[PDB]
Amino acid sequence: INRMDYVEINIDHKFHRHLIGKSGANINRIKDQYKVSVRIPPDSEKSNLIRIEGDPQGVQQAKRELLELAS
Repeated sequence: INRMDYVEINIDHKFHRHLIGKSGANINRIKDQYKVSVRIPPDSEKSNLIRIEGDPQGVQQAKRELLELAS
């Protein structure tokens, strides 16, 4: 019960690098701000897809927040 909720955002453009910033930082901003687990998967070819997983609404909030703001 409770487990951990996850979701993948269909990304493509240079979102990862932009998000991770220098060497990955934003991933922590949300992971802490939204108490979620946002991770940027490297090595891409055709399409991109970030992995987001948390528990409370935070995971779904940060998820949609990225797909929209993608800050």
